[PDB]
Amino acid sequence: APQQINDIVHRTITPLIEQQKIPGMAVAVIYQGKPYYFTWGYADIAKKQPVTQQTLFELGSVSKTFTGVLGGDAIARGEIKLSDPTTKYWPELTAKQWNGITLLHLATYTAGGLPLQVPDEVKSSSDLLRFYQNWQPAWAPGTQRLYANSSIGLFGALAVKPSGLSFEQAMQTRVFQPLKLNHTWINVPPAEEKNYAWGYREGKAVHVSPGALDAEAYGVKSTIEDMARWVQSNLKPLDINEKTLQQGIQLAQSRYWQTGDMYQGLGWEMLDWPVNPDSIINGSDNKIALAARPVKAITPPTPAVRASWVHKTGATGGFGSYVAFIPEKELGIVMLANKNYPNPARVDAAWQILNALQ
Ligand SMILES: O=C(O)[C@@H]1CCCC[C@@H]1c1n[nH]c(=S)[nH]1
Ligand SMILES: O=C(O)[C@@H]1CCCC[C@@H]1c1n[nH]c(=S)[nH]1
Repeated sequence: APQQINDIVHRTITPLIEQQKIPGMAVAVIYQGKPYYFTWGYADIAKKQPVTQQTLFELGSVSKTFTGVLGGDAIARGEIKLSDPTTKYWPELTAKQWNGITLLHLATYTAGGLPLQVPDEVKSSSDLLRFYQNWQPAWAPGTQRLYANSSIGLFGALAVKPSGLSFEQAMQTRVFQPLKLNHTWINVPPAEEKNYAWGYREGKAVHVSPGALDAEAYGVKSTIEDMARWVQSNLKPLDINEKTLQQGIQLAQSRYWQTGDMYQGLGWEMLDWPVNPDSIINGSDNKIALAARPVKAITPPTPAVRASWVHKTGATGGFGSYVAFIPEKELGIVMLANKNYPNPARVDAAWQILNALQ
């Protein structure tokens, strides 16, 4: 890499790893559309396995960007519409609170207070139907945003229904394969387990637990190389040869709602560039990011604005990730770690790096 990228990356990440006691880390910078990789520390402490460009990390909620793009692709295919009622795709959802709740609402966390977490007790499709039927909204549809795995998780599950494919098969065939993300998995195969990093929580080695709607909301594992490729595809969707996927990426970066200075897309969240770093850094803290906030509808939604800071934080019990890019500048970053450390520390590191290279 050029010495400039090398120096800002190392001057930013070394202190971060030290301060946050991160066991292992991988970073990709996309600069003028080209990837540069960096690795530190351990994928497995006990077995002394280093982090490499082939190490798989749990993306956690960064998975929602894939779910948003898969959904966008389904729209482009004419299989679903964001304006469709939820009940169109799940007829057994007959409780009257679901009247007026559309796939847009589910995708953008504005259904009216669907919970952050699907309860642990909810396993089967039966359990799930019962859970959503009994769910009582706090607000009317399209009035407040409350970030929720049970919202976009349901979107993902319903969005692939017309295709006839499982969510995994839909994602593999329609997103991972076309984009050559050949080391990106919802379920890590035995052949790839050698590369699967351990997560670390209070010093214990942990992997993500199975849960309802896990694949759709937080279930993707990937390498720094594939994630750089994911950023490149979202930076430059017009280079993608599959028409519906190209279109779906653009729909995921459309601005559907505004709260404060952030805009909600499908998975992705966006701010106008130039951004105020205090807004993204402080905004990434869960005191704001998980808070219930009123939303203003963008009527109709704004197509993907090139002059945007487009990003997503993501965590599991043992992992902490961040992706951010600025289409206007052919510039982006992926930060993958096997500890869940505070979001603002991630966004601060990212902004220092990208601001320096912009
Ligand atoms: O990925 C995130 O950051 C989410 C936000 C908080 C609750 C649900 C998710 C979560 N992932 N890992 C843990 S712990 N929680
Ligand atoms: O347990 C949590 O805090 C989270 C539950 C929702 C997102 C995924 C996280 C997770 N599950 N198992 C491991 S490790 N992390």
